[PDB]
Amino acid sequence: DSYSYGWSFYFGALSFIIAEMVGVLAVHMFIDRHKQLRATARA
Amino acid sequence: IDFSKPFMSLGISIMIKKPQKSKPGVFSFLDPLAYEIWMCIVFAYIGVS
Ligand SMILES: CCCCCCCCCCCCCCCC(=O)O
Repeated sequence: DSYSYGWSFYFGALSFIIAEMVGVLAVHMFIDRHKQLRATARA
Repeated sequence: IDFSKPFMSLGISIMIKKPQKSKPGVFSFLDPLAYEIWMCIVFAYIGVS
C-alpha cells in the first residue's frame, strides 16, 4: 500500500497457541502410553 | 512627513510552530522492531520450544 488488526486476526493467533498447547498435551499422552507398556513389561 | 529616529529596530523573520520535547514513551525500547516482528518472535519462540 494507519491500520489495526481485528479479532479474526487474533482468532487465528489464539488458535496457534491453543494448537501448540494441545500438541504438547498429545505428545505427553503418547509418552504416557509407552511408559505404561515399558513398566508393565518390566516386572 | 518627517519621522524620528527608530525606537524599535525590526525586520522580516520566520515563524514556525514550536516543536515538542517528544517525551519518550515507557515501552520505547521496542521501537527498533515493529509490533508484528515482536508478536511473531513470541509465536516463533513457542513453536521452536
Ligand atoms: C524468547 C522470545 C521472546 C523474547 C521476549 C520479547 C519481548 C517482546 C514481546 C512483547 C512486545 C509486543 C509488542 C507490542 C508493543 C509494540 O511494540 O507496539
